[PDB]
Amino acid sequence: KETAAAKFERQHMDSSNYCNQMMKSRNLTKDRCKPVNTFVHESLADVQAVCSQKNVACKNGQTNCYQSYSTMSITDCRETGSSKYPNCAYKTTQANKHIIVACEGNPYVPVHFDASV
Repeated sequence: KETAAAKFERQHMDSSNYCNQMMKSRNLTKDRCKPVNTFVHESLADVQAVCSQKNVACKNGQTNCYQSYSTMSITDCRETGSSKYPNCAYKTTQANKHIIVACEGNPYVPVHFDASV
């Protein structure tokens, strides 16, 4: 099956409409309407480099989270009120914020998007 890192790229990388395209193309409206999702509009290498940046606590209490030194452009997709499966409707939203990701493996790469700050 896909690796967790591969899953992170599919669900979160991308180098109130835009979302509808993306939540679909990335297979996040497949079995459910995935309620919220952040896509990061920066380079793969940029986002991978965050694994060597500011070490911070993960929301689940694990210690393998990292926060980006620079702000990063990202899109938050949230699911509107009338949106129901399988016509998942999304509110595109745009920010420039630090991202936080959990990293694992050798090589040490992102495997979960934790938060943006």
